[PDB]
Amino acid sequence: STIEEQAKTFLDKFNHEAEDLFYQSSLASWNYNTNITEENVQNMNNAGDKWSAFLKEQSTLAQMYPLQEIQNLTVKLQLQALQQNGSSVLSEDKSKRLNTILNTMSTIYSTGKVCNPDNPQECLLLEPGLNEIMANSLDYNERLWAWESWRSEVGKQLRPLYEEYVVLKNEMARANHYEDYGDYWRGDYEVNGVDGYDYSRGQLIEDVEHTFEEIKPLYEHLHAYVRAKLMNAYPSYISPIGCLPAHLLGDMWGRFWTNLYSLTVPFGQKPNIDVTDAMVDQAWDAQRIFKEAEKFFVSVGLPNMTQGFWENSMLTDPGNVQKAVCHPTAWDLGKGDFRILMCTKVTMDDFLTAHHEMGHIQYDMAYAAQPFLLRNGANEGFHEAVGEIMSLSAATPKHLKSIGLLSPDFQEDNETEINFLLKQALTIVGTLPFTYMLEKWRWMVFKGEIPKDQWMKKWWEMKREIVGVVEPVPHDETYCDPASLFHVSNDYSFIRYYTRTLYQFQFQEALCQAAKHEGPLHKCDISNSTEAGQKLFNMLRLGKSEPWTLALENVVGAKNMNVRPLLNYFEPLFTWLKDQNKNSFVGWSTDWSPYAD
Amino acid sequence: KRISNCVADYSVLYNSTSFSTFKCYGVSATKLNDLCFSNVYADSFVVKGDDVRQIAPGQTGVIADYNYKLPDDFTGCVLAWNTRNIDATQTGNYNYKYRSLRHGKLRPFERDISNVPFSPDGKPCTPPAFNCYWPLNDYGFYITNGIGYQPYRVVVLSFELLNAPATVCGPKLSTDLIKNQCVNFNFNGLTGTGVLTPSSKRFQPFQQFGRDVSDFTDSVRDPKTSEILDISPCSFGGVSVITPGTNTSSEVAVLYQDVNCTDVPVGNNVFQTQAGC
Ligand SMILES: *[C@@H]1O[C@H](CO)[C@@H](O)[C@H](O)[C@H]1NC(C)=O
Ligand SMILES: *[C@@H]1O[C@H](CO)[C@@H](O)[C@H](O)[C@H]1NC(C)=O
Ligand SMILES: *[C@@H]1O[C@H](CO)[C@@H](O)[C@H](O)[C@H]1NC(C)=O
Repeated sequence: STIEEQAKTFLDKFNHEAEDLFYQSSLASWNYNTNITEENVQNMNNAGDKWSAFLKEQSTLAQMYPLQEIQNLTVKLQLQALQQNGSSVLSEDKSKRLNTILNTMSTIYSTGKVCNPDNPQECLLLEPGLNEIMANSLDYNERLWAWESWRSEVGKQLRPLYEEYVVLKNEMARANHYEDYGDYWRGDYEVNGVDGYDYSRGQLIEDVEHTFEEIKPLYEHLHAYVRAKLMNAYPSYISPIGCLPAHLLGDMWGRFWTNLYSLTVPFGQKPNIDVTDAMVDQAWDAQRIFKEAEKFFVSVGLPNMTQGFWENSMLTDPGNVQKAVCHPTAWDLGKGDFRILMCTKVTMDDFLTAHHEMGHIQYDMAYAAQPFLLRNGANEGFHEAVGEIMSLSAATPKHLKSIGLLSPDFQEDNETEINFLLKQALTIVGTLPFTYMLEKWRWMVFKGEIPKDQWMKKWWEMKREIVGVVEPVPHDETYCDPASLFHVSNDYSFIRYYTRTLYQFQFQEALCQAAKHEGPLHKCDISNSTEAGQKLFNMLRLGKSEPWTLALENVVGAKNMNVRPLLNYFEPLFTWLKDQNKNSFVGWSTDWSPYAD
Repeated sequence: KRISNCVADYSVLYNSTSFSTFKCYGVSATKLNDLCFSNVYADSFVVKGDDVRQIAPGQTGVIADYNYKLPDDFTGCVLAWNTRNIDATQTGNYNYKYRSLRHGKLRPFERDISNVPFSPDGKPCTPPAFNCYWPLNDYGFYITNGIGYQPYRVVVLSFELLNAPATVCGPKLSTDLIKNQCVNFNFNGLTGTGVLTPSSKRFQPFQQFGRDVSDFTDSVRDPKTSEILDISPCSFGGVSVITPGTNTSSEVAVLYQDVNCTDVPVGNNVFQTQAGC
């Protein structure tokens, strides 16, 4: 009858129709994901386009409802979500031009390959082949050539596309009354009108800078230690006071630093924390790993999994004619259909990834009772943070002792403790400066603090300044290295991983608060105690009905982003880093480079 | 659905169909045979898993309210069983639609099969109009679907007991006969007390209950087996004491003035006389 009653009517019809429509879209997606074939991708763009067009066409009706009339916040956020046109509100030529340029990126970067200079037959793509060698190879020339060729073959093909991309994306942001696409990213945490649970857009930059100022000394010490260990592993290559080459960090761009463990192991004469060999010993398959993950979920208080997951989802690499992608992805589909794609091997990393995606789908099942477009995280980072909570809790020795591997007489000396702390710290720390530099660099590229012919010089200068990484060879304006990364060329922001990392230790402390935790934060396991279960569940289901601020103050009792849980987690390891690097230099020099000498 | 002149025993019910949910809210669940049904309404339908509990007395749901309303007034049973395979398909069975939203809840024992767009303002307009929004949204019923919308087949038997010719009314177990005994008897709802014997009286086939010049019931047909039973009233006598003079002695003897020496409860010796025992 009234404005809000008919708004609720339209939004509930939207729920009851978008349920089936997005379920059909995700069914086509899942058919493509479990079977890569042209018929599957032709199914994928039918219902997916029908879903995007459904959103636009029902936004043309939701925009007729004025937004500044609903006093409530539950349905006002639904109206906000439906009234957001997405990426279809521009001029007719330029909107489709930006879309087809993004599609061209997603094609060329993913299907690109590099070829042997002396043999134009040896050609291989990025994953696998290039990431496995630059994670374990000891050859400078091989890693350097792969690192150069991946950014040469497709980085050039992405540079003019990125040049058009920044302009068209900024035009789209301006058409949606945003400052830039950096402001669009800052607009993901944009709650309004609450007066106390509110959060601005520039405050995202404020918080990121202020909470990375504390990371900077810890990351400086870790960078000093990894440079010393790279001296140990790759002698006569790097300056003792300089930065690090970009092809010695385990991955393509220096994002993940876990692979350095084989060459940055503190005390190798001690039992290994990696339990992949133990998992091979008992001849486990994927099914046993996933069932043990579900059992650990039951132990902390989260429910079992439904029939659809074990009846529909793909769990092992096919290999045969029904070839399919194997990236670990959680899939929210509605109708009780919450799926996971992982081609799982017998690996400890795969065990923690299984826990990661189990946590994602448990989060999805918890918030499944939400309205359809509120069937998502309160913000972007909480999904990833909740997923990583289970990996972080399961990685502790307190969980491996209860798994069944690692016979239950495990010592508690500081040696393996420090080893595990450093092994986790490589990834946890070294992903933060890269996130900071990438997010700020893209923010100011979209904002305009970099002239369009200065992208690479500043990008690598702040790889040196923030991350302490030097490109081994000079780069002209021809290439595009940031666009040669998965998240830049596939429309994904990167600050969500920073939020994941900080909320990860925040939720660690929160879940150890009620779990009668006795030692420091590193040994804490959330297993066998269900109180952490409901303490995380009073998070696990709110969705976008309430802001992340109310949810975060209910979880940890804090109002703003904080990394102090991480600092206290690594503080004994921080002292260990300070003690070990007394014969080396703590810091990095941005003037040194392998091509500058 | 109305059923007639039968038992509806639960044991035979179990073999034909197995109910994941088998609960009578308004009546006894197990004794579906005991209850004497008249104009029973056995209401069969298919709903998603969450809608199974929604359609139940004491719990009001939009799917329940606007499709098949269950207020507390009826006495009835919810019987749900898993029919995911038949009611769902990988392509998706859009056969079933739910009225997720409607102006008002259905009246008791009221049906609406209408597919007309719901009017948020309360004034129905054409389906192409933006203002009118359709209430019937297709079920999400897939083989791939999870328990959230998994199909289940539910029948609610809502009935007004003895509000019509009684039709589903379990025949109780019969203590068929007793011979030459003063007991109580029930000829198919005809209860009395007396001694029962076989009856050598040829009742006209159409009539089953007898009567006498004394106006009492000589005989009546057994319902379970159409054989006639003679009825006689139970023995009643007047105990009368014989004694010599109390001065002469203290011994006595008793006379039962109209019964043979059989039925006396019983004194060492008994002697049957034309008078009595
Ligand atoms: C009732 O059924 C029993 C079982 O066969 C049979 O012996 C009896 O004659 C039947 N009586 C009537 C009246 O149908
Ligand atoms: C009982 O009988 C005795 C002897 O015949 C007699 O003496 C007595 O008076 C009698 N008493 C009565 C109450 O009849
Ligand atoms: C009592 O029983 C005897 C022997 O069975 C029988 O002759 C007599 O008729 C019975 N009494 C009556 C009143 O029928």
